[PDB]
Amino acid sequence: PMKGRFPIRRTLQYLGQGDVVFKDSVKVMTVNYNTHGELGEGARKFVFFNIPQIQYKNPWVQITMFKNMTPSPFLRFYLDSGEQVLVDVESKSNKEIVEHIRKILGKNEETLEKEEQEKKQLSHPAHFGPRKYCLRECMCEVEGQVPCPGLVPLPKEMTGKYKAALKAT
Amino acid sequence: RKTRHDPPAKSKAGRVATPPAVDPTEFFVLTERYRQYRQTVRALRLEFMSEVRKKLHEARAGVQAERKAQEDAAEHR
Amino acid sequence: RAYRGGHLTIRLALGGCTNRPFYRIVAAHSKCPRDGRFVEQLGSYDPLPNSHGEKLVALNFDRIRHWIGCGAHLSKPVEKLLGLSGFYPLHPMMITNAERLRRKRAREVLLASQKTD
Amino acid sequence: ATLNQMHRLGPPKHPPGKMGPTAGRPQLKGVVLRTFIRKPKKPNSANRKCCRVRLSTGREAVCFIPGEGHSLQEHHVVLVQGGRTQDLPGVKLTVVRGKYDCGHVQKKK
Amino acid sequence: KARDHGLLRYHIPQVEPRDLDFSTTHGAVSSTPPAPTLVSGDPWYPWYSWKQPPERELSRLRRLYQGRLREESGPPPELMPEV
Amino acid sequence: MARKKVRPRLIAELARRVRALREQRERPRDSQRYALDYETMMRPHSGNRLPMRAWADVRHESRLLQLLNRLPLFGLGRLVTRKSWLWQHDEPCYWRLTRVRPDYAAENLDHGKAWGILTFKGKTESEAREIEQVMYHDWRLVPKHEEEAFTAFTLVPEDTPLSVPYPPLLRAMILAQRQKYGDTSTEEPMLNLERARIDPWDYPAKLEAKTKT
Amino acid sequence: SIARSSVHAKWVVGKVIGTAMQKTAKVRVTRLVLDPYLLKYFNKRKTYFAHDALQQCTVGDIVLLKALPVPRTKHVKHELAEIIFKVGQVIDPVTGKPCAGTTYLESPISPE
RNA sequence: ACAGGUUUGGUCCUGGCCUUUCUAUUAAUUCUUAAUAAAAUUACACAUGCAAGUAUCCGCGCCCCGGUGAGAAUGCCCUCCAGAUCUUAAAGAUCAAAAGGAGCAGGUAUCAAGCACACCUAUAACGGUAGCUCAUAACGCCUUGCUCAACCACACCCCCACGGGAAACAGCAGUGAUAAAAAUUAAGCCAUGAACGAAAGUUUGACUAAGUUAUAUUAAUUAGAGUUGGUAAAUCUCGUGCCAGCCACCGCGGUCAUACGAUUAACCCAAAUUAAUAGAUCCACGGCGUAAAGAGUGUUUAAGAAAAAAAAUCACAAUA
Ligand code: FES
Ligand SMILES: [K+]
Ligand SMILES: [K+]
Ligand SMILES: [Mg+2]
Ligand SMILES: [Mg+2]
Ligand SMILES: [Mg+2]
Ligand SMILES: [Mg+2]
Ligand SMILES: [Mg+2]
Ligand SMILES: [Mg+2]
Ligand SMILES: [Mg+2]
Ligand SMILES: [Mg+2]
Ligand SMILES: [Mg+2]
Ligand SMILES: [Mg+2]
Ligand SMILES: [Mg+2]
Ligand SMILES: [Mg+2]
Ligand SMILES: [Mg+2]
Ligand SMILES: [Mg+2]
Ligand SMILES: [Mg+2]
Ligand SMILES: [Mg+2]
Ligand SMILES: [Mg+2]
Ligand SMILES: [Mg+2]
Ligand SMILES: [Mg+2]
Ligand SMILES: [Mg+2]
Ligand SMILES: [Mg+2]
Ligand SMILES: [Mg+2]
Ligand SMILES: [Mg+2]
Ligand SMILES: [Mg+2]
Ligand SMILES: [Mg+2]
Ligand SMILES: [Mg+2]
Ligand SMILES: [Mg+2]
Ligand SMILES: [Mg+2]
Ligand SMILES: [Mg+2]
Ligand SMILES: [Mg+2]
Ligand SMILES: [Mg+2]
Ligand SMILES: [Mg+2]
Ligand SMILES: [Mg+2]
Ligand SMILES: [Mg+2]
Ligand SMILES: [Mg+2]
Ligand SMILES: [Mg+2]
Ligand SMILES: [Mg+2]
Ligand SMILES: [Mg+2]
Ligand SMILES: [Mg+2]
Ligand SMILES: [Mg+2]
Ligand SMILES: [Mg+2]
Repeated sequence: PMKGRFPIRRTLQYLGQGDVVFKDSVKVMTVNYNTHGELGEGARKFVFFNIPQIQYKNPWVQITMFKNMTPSPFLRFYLDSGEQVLVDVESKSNKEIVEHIRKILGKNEETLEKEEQEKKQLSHPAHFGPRKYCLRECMCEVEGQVPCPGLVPLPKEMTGKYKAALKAT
Repeated sequence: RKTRHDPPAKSKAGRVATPPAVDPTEFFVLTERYRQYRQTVRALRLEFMSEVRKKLHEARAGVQAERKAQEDAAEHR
Repeated sequence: RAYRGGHLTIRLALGGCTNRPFYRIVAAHSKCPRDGRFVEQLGSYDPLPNSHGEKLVALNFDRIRHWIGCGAHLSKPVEKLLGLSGFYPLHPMMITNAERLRRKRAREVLLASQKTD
Repeated sequence: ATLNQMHRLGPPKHPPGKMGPTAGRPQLKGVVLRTFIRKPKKPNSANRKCCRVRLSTGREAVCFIPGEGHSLQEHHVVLVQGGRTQDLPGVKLTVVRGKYDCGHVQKKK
Repeated sequence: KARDHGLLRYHIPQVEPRDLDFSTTHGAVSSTPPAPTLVSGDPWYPWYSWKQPPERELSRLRRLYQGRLREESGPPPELMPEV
Repeated sequence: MARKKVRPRLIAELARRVRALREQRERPRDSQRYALDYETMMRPHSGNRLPMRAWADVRHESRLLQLLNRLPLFGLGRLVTRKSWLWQHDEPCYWRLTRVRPDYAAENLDHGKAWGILTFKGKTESEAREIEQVMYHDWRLVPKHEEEAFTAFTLVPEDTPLSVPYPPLLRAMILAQRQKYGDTSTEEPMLNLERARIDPWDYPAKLEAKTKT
Repeated sequence: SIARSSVHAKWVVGKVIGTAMQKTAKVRVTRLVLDPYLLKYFNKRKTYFAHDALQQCTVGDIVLLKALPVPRTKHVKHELAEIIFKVGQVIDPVTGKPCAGTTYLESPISPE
């Protein structure tokens, strides 16, 4: 990317390096911030940098912006059970907000690692089929077994043409 | 394969079936084996059925399930 | 595909090229084609012996009993295959074919000896 | 073209190719209607042996006979390709020699 | 072929051991106690062997399948000779 | 699934109503549906040919209604047996008729649907079930003086084993699991062959389905 | 305890467009969608119908919507929950004091 | 793209076309054998044979498999899921209609307005409100099966099929017509799959094993085709004389042609070679004084930016 103030933030790696996964009960995140004043530096930089990362890992979570409606910037979270979480940021920096959010509603490290561990067993190595879903496509791709007749022609004694000839004779 | 509405063939319209011959000694022994074979498999089938109920019940309202539910609720508060 | 009815069945799905059969132990709806969509693939069955003279069979025992527990029918060859492994008792037709082979072989031995003398 | 304008218009997509004189078919079969001679544009001057045939789609187009010498007459069946002759404007088909009623060029004897 | 005979050098990544715990105590690898029907030599199930049916049942089957009846056979041979 | 260009098809619903109305109005009667020619062994209505295993019984026996019409109240409370059970089962099997309604289409009144009480191998059920396989040419009627002879039954206890050994491979996993978890008992596992009782194939199935219980 | 809904959105926040119809407010929900080519997020606007029993909707408000367990028609599938920000009358959720943009209408450090 | 040929007397710049790479079909020339994969003109009309039976009568099954891409911007993903079926300890599972939506989804705005497309009360009437979709593309038009363990749709036609036209191979093989498109009117249920029977078992043009064809890949038994001015590997001797003819782009031939035709020699692929048509790929995160490009001007709506600092002007020919 050439255009833009920070073209690095518009690449796949930057969108993928942000690790903030909301719980299944989080649906709506509302962020209010001011475009003037030194107190809103943490909020504006959070919107300019971290929000694309948060949305990328949470495609089903609505994110809405509101500018210059409340003198004190804040974040509001709406849960599935109607619970409302209010986060107040007036001097916290860009990094502080992400760490604060990751603890109140983010998922634990043990939960994330065990989630993908259970996903691995879906692609069981012992299955056969297409390359997109299974490793091997046929039993002939296993050393020791009888190879595919296309590569190495089979012996005449096993060919069905020879088997039928002797039966009819 | 044929469909419901198509007419049947003409040559094979007179015959119905021709059952094969029955060996008296062999058939009775085979019938006895099937009766015991079906009974044994049925007990195994019901045994597996109860196993599924046990596994499903533990996943829904198992002791560990209550522990997990209370832990997240306690952490959230 | 939306079918009128049908029953869940564990069967063998053919594969491989000509003169080289290869069956996959799969569980699919009875009304779907042999190589059609399936729920879960259980194992595999190599019909041809390898250099060691072994016919490899793969079974997903914990998953196999799960589908049988929920009411899955079994075809003729899978029952014989399971009977050989010992998960199920020997099929009655497996034993009868064995007995027929002995009697035919006994007749063959007697027939050859009678002509010899 | 700023970011907003590029987003609105979407990525540029190559348009599909326009069908040629043969309507996308590699070869066509036609019936000879008239045989005449067409002359090229300068600085190339000659007497090019052309023909006017009606294709299987019903349209009537001008075609060209490659090689030296031909025995094509009216109401003959020939096969036409999709090649083009640079010297002759308008002509965009060539008869493939050796099929149906047109044979290969005859060696001098 | 040369790399398989060691005549040519090629990269050999370090590989971790296949199993985490090396225990032979489990019954999959250790010998299980013999079945009561295994030591005795009796077949695993009573119906595996051949039993002579009662003559009354044979008469009933002949009446039911009269006309299309086939020749009966006795007990199968215990061991099959080689041609 | 749906789209914004859905067209309100009406002929398909119109055909469904008429087709459903037609079959109800033109419902075939039991007499004409089961009328059979005794020479070609071909059903004129359905166009079906009976299997050769049933040719002998048709010409050498009569169905239920043929032996039931010549009775005062169509044999209410009578005992009806069937040739199929008699040939294969030494124990008496019979039906105690509760109600029967023949169809008036038949000129000879040889068709109809009947109910009864089931008595299989001396076991009597406490509910009435519709009689299955009425049209079969194998039914017989017991006499009044022989009613008590067949009614009397000698109860013989079952000698089948109540437990059988597990299959060999499946038996090993049972031992392996308890040994792994600490249960070191060497008692041989057994399979409870008590809940897997199988009725004989000749036992008639319930024609009526089962509602939610 | 079966009071679920078939829609993919349970709770949404949108801006009120108009209150022309009777006891129903048309709101505009905004969500961020990633453009596959530019890898940038742009707002996507969708219109939702919310049932207001008390007729408390004014054009320009921000309203939280709750999924309706049973649709009342082919379009109204959401019910109003609360008025997050009344137009022109905005109270700061932190200090609980009226405010007009950046300047506080009432000083929070003056209890009396 | 590692780029190359081509504007001009000539250089630089901008900007098209074409070459070089890979896959498929047909045709030309040529062709020895074996194996595997695949088999494709046509939703046009079809002779004949076959493709659903099983079973002690009841019953169950009978485009399920298979076939096709006509139709529809259809759809993909996803939420919910009645109902049918299987199993049984009546609560588990397989398939999933209808309905619904976070997002994604061909071309065209010279298709810009559609014209009832909304909602409330209670009723499931009546009455009341005057709204709804749309320049982030409504409403139209044109083209089209697909995002592939597979999915969606059609089953002679009148979107449907009471009815009517009318008398059906888009099941295998085969035939007519048509098209540049050319498999056997064959064998068996031995395996597997499906239907039925308690069961031995039966049926099965699905399939299995074969027949046919350089369509692709491999091995070997097999040798011809194209090209030789430049981009781009490679030639001489004759004939012809802007003539007959050649070229993918630039061009050649006007009595001394390495470009036409033939010959000698050479180059490059090889049981294939070359040509023709489609497809992969390819435009702008680049530009707007002179090149295609800042619209004659200002304000405002939709929308979007603010983030550090700082900013109400003014002798003079505005205008009416
Ligand atoms: S691909 Fe495995 S036998 Fe051919
Ligand atoms: K160029
Ligand atoms: K078969
Ligand atoms: Mg194959
Ligand atoms: Mg050319
Ligand atoms: Mg040129
Ligand atoms: Mg020819
Ligand atoms: Mg029938
Ligand atoms: Mg110039
Ligand atoms: Mg020049
Ligand atoms: Mg050809
Ligand atoms: Mg061949
Ligand atoms: Mg029966
Ligand atoms: Mg298909
Ligand atoms: Mg087509
Ligand atoms: Mg079409
Ligand atoms: Mg259309
Ligand atoms: Mg559905
Ligand atoms: Mg349900
Ligand atoms: Mg249910
Ligand atoms: Mg139709
Ligand atoms: Mg048909
Ligand atoms: Mg047709
Ligand atoms: Mg055909
Ligand atoms: Mg023909
Ligand atoms: Mg072809
Ligand atoms: Mg031909
Ligand atoms: Mg022939
Ligand atoms: Mg046949
Ligand atoms: Mg046979
Ligand atoms: Mg069979
Ligand atoms: Mg069965
Ligand atoms: Mg073949
Ligand atoms: Mg040559
Ligand atoms: Mg040439
Ligand atoms: Mg000369
Ligand atoms: Mg050249
Ligand atoms: Mg030459
Ligand atoms: Mg200009
Ligand atoms: Mg300019
Ligand atoms: Mg301008
Ligand atoms: Mg302007
Ligand atoms: Mg504004
Ligand atoms: Mg004036």
